[PDB]
Amino acid sequence: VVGGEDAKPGQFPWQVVLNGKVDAFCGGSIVNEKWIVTAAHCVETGVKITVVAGEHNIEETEHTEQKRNVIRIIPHHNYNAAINKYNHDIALLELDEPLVLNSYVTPICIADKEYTNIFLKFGSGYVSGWGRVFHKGRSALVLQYLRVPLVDRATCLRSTKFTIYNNMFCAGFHEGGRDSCQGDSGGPHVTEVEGTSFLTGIISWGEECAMKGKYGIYTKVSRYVNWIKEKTKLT
Amino acid sequence: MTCNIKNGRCEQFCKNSADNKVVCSCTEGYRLAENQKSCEPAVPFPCGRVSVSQTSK
Ligand SMILES: NC(=[NH2+])c1ccc(N)cc1
Ligand SMILES: [Ca+2]
Repeated sequence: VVGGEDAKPGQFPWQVVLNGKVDAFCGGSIVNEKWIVTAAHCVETGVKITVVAGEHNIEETEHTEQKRNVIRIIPHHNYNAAINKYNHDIALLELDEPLVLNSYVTPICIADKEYTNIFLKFGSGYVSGWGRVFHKGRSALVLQYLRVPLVDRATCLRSTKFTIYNNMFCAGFHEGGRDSCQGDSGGPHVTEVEGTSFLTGIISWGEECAMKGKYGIYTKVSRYVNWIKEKTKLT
Repeated sequence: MTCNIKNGRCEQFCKNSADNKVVCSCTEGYRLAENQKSCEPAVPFPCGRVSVSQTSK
């Protein structure tokens, strides 16, 4: 997150970071004790993914941390990195042992397909992660967050020469300087509804970071609410 | 009441199923109090909420 601010511990309980070939290479969100939501392109075959919940300073030991191993990956069935790697960019991760919920480890709310889309329309969303704090720079030791206004569908489609499918959306600023960046994707884009946050998107991709004229593409979670609710439901 | 009128006064979700009646509902980890519109936590830590002091004071 470029142009962001330091989150206070426990401010985004649902936030998790993914570690594999590289530490904090992607973010995620807690659906429940056993499931994480993230981007499909964050899961490259072979790499063993490690999930840490209750994370704040990626370098130190706050004692709120919780490590878990992934025993299953379920990328959305329409996802196909061969044709395109950012279309249907959403995946599920089953943890080996259930997380213990507390003030630092809390799931995000997933609403109806219809409300999810209404809350997205409120205009403002919160984005957070331990990604680059400057285009092509260092990552964040401490979790960063940033509020991003929704961008006009017409504007969004005109900002890139790449195809923006109705499965994705734009958010960010016309000015630039403030955007999400690499290392953040897989992370949440939440909307707060009277003190209760709901997942309204997933940090996916972009072109450079915080550069004026270009935005960040996020996965429109509303088109996936059901698939999530289905495969994450506990038994 | 039209469930479209101010969400039917439902804190979270509103509907109309049988006799097109404005029914309210909450999300997992919440249950509808007798106030019949507001949602109340039905778990120690429901979803989407902050429960750690943002201040030391
Ligand atoms: N917002 C962005 N420019 C962006 C976000 C994620 C990412 N991996 C790359 C670029
Ligand atoms: Ca730590």
